Amino acid sequence: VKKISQYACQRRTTLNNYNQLFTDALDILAENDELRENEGSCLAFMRASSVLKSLPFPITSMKDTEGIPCLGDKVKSIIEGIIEDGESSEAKAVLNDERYKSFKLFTSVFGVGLKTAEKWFRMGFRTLSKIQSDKSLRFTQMQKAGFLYYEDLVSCVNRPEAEAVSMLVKEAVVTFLPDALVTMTGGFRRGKMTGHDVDFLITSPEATEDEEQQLLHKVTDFWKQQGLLLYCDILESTFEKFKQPSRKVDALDHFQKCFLILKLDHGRVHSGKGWKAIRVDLVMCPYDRRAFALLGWTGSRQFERDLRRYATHERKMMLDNHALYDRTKRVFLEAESEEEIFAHLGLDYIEPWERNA
DNA sequence: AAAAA
DNA sequence: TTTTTGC
DNA sequence: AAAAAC
Ligand SMILES: Nc1ccn([C@H]2CC[C@@H](COP(=O)(O)OP(=O)(O)OP(=O)(O)O)O2)c(=O)n1
Ligand SMILES: Nc1ccn([C@H]2CC[C@@H](COP(=O)(O)OP(=O)(O)OP(=O)(O)O)O2)c(=O)n1
Ligand SMILES: [Mg+2]
Ligand SMILES: [Mg+2]
Ligand code: NA
Repeated sequence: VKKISQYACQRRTTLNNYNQLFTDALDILAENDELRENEGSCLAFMRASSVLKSLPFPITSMKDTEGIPCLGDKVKSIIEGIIEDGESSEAKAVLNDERYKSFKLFTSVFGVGLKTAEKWFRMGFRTLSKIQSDKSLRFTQMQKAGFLYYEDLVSCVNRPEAEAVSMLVKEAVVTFLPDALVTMTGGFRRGKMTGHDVDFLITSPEATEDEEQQLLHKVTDFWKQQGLLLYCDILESTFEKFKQPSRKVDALDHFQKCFLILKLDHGRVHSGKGWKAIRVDLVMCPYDRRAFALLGWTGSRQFERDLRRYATHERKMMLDNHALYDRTKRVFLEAESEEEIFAHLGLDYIEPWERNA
């Protein structure tokens, strides 16, 4: 009776996936299209996987797919094949493809993305040992850290580790800004038990322009003094309070942020070398943009993209990590909470643990 | 690859 | 049919 | 440079 929306921001997606046999296959097919730079086919498989993740029951026949959006003929053929013998011949062919295998392996290194992975593949590299020992290749500072702490970074961060990191971040931050509000964002805020990193949003209601700018520098210098800072890259803010919206933009938000690798001592974890390398991201935003930043950094990636797609196509609004603009009313819409952003968009509030699209 | 214009 | 798909 | 980092 209730029609499933094509938008992830109009669906409740918890971590209880009843269709993992279908979505694991669709995620592999999407990933292969991402590698082949086939953006359209990639996004169609990501949308199909996302909608099946929201279902409160497992698909057991083709009749069960009736009325479900984002499931076209190609996707229904994949579902039919999995119903047939419990396997996807299409996803199995991708898992055995040499280009696909190399891309997964090379991009598993921190500092290596799609372009460097494609370059190494076309050069004839197939293993990380052959890449690392090559005398002609030159590695970025990020890739050097990626190879040095590879085993720790490839093993994902669990909840006791994320909590131990949260304690470290909070206690370092409130030492320099006692009124600062520190929120863990990303997957762990959505209820995940694991993650590739631990993300935090930091904001302060009373800090000055200089205090706000200096906090990430003070906190990382403090960790450097303790020999806990394994990698650090601080990106200064390019945030402009009244910036013009534009629907053609690239990647990262304009807030001050830092991409870190921290040394997490085993003694700090309440669950070898005695420590684990952990990827940590810290974002500092101005107090009045805290709701937009929290919403953008909570994710999931599919939830964020459908929020923006819904704002554009259904409400003639422009949304990003800093603001919400109404093109008809010609006004920016302010918000003190995520709930107020959802209400401006005319969406029922979706809890963070329901944003696992 | 799917759905809207 | 052509356009859009977060950004 | 691009590419990487979300
Ligand atoms: N293409 C992307 C990548 C990230 N994000 C946002 C939403 C999630 C947040 C953090 O990025 P990740 O750390 O990659 O997300 P994750 O949800 O925390 O997943 P993981 O569990 O792997 O750390 O940034 C986004 O909107 N779009
Ligand atoms: N137009 C250009 C300029 C440079 N490069 C490539 C080849 C060398 C590589 C060097 O990056 P640098 O920033 O010059 O390297 P680095 O200074 O030696 O040190 P780091 O480890 O911090 O990256 O970039 C390129 O492809 N096209
Ligand atoms: Mg994360
Ligand atoms: Mg992150
Ligand atoms: Na990578």
